[PDB]
Amino acid sequence: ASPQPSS
Amino acid sequence: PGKVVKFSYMWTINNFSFGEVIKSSTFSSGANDKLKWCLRVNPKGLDEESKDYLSLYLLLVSCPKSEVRAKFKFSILNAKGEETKAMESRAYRFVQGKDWGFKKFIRRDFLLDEANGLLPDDKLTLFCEVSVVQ
Repeated sequence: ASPQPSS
Repeated sequence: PGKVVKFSYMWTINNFSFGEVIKSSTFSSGANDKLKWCLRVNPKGLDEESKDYLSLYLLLVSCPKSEVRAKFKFSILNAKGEETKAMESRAYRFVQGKDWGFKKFIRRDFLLDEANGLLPDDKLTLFCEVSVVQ
């Protein structure tokens, strides 16, 4: 549920 | 020069129900509008893990130096104008061309249920608030 990059 | 250090961006996607991406218009902050941002949405998910979700990311399109550190919050504005279904980031380190966000931001079946009031007139309105700390 933490932010992550899309790539 | 002065700097826009906090900003809130509101984006309405029409006819929503209609790994592929929709990108928002570019919006500016910082000194002399030199930080450039956009939202990226995957309406049908980033991948297999997130097939059932809309994915939502904040992308640093342009910046003058190496990096920007920023905190951010995404939410949906409902048929009444109220913020709902918020998710928020600490500050994250962005570099130009890189993004941060939520691959499982909201379930598609919830969003598409008219009972929830999240797609009035089949429009999705997203709201992104950003605070740039470096």
